[PDB]
Amino acid sequence: TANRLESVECLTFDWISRNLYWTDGGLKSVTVLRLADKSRRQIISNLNNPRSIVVHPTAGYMFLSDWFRPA
Amino acid sequence: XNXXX
Repeated sequence: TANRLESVECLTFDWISRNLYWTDGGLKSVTVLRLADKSRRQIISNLNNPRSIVVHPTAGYMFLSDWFRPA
Repeated sequence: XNXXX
């Protein structure tokens, strides 16, 4: 991917579903994309200073950290 | 600060 990125501070991969997730510090969002076809959506939209993301494919959860003052 | 740049 190279369309609409502003600061890609972290990546992670849901290997079972073949999805790549990333956090953008300038759009202030989490995007997900699939590798079989280049489908993408901003799944989380209004963060402040989001950084790490991690995904647990079996448990179905994803975790990400925002370091703004009410961190 | 905690800025990546």
